[PDB]
This record gives sequence, structure tokens and C-alpha cells, in this order.
Amino acid sequence: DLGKKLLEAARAGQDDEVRILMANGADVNATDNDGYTPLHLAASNGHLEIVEVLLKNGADVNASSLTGITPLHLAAATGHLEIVEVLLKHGADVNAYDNDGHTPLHLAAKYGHLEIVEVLLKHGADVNAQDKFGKTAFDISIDNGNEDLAEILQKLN
Repeated sequence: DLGKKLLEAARAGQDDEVRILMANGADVNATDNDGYTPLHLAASNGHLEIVEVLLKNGADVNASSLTGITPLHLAAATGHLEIVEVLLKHGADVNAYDNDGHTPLHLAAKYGHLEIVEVLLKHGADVNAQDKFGKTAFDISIDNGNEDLAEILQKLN
């Protein structure tokens, strides 16, 4: 029962509850119906302190949802830079791909997060990786009208 409560506490930003639930033995890598862990939910909701607490307590930094989405995918897509950095520091795969072939770089490009693109690039993000549509992060930046971002990526073509 503790797993569902940890998932909710992480999503909701309740850090003291997250801590107490762990102490009670909650599975840090419990998953919801979509295969998201507390770390996924904390990352997508921008809860940095909770991200740090989960990692200190053995969260799977490379956990994949039912569709292959990782916490780094979610932090990159939602523009949480500090969380992206922490996840990378703890060993998140910068070039993980979901079931549609999207990498964190693809998602940062899609949602127009220039600073996150810069960070992923300085940690070995693959500018040549193509999704299932044959598209690179540059192609995605163009499809989504993110011109300022496309500039940077174009020079790496």
C-alpha cells in the first residue's frame, strides 16, 4: 500500500511524507499503472528536493515506463534544468530512447528548452539520433517552430 502513497507524495511535492514513507519501507521504485516511478513523477513536476531524496534512497535513475520514458526524458521535456543536471550526475542515460525513438534531446528540442539542449549536448547527446519518423532533434525543432533552438543544432549537422 505504501507504494501508491509514495507515488502520490512524490508527484504532489510532499517531501516530509516522501521521507517518512521510505523509512517505513516503501518501495522507492514502485510504479503506477503507466510504469512511472516516484522519480519520474518528481522529475516531471519539478520537485528537485524530492528527486535528490529519492536518489539518495536507491531510486532507479534509468527506470523506464511502459512506453520507454525515463525520468530524464520527463525532466528534459518539462524544462527542469536543475533536475536534468542531477539526473545526469547520477548516471541517467543521456541517449535513452522511448518506444517511438525519442531521446531527451528530441524532447528538449520539441518543447523549446534551449538551456536544456545545451546541457544535454555537453554530456554526449547524439545530434544524429533519429526517431521512428526519421527525425533528428534539429528536424523536431523545425517542426515545432523553435528557430532559436534550431540555430544551435544546425551547426552540428
